[PDB]
Amino acid sequence: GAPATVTEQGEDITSKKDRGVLKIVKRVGNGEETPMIGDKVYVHYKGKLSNGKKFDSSHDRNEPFVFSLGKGQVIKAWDIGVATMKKGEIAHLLIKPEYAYGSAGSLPKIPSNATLFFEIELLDFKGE
Ligand SMILES: COc1cc2cc(c1OC)OCCCOC/C=C/CCOC(=O)[C@@H]1CCCCN1C(=O)[C@H]2C1CCCCC1
Repeated sequence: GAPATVTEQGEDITSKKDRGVLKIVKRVGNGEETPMIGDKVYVHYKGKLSNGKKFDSSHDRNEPFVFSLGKGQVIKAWDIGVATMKKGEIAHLLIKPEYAYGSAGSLPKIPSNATLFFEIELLDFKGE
C-alpha cells in the first residue's frame, strides 16, 4: 500500500531528521511559492491510521478543509508538511506518533502511539 511506499521511498522532512514525517510528491503543484506560517490554507485530504482501521476525508463533508498554517489548529506534521507544498500539489505523508497524537493518542478516534497516513491536495493559500 501507499503507507509502505512512503516508508520505502519517502523524504524525511523533519528538522531533527527523525523520520517522523515522510513525504512523496504524487502530483506537482505550481509556482515557487509555498505557504508561510499564518497563511490561510485550503486542502482536500484523505486520512487513515496506518493500521487502516479508521478513515477520514474532506470529501465526506462536501467542501475543502481550511486551517491557519503553523497555529497548531492541526497536528505538528501537517504544519510541517503542508508548509513544503505548492498550490496544486498532491502529496503523501507518513507520520510518527510524535508529530501526530503522541502516546496519549486521541480516543476514540486515535489510539496511543498511532502512525497516520494522509493524502493531501493543496488547493490554495491566502495571507492573513
Ligand atoms: C482526533 O480528531 C480527529 C482527527 C481527524 C479527523 C477528525 C477528528 O475529530 C475531530 O474528525 C473528522 C474531521 C473533523 O475536522 C476538524 C478536526 C480536526 C482535528 C485535528 O486533526 C488533525 O489535525 C488531522 C489533520 C487535519 C485533518 C484531520 N486530522 C486527523 O488526524 C483526522 C484523523 C486522520 C486519521 C483517521 C482518523 C481521523
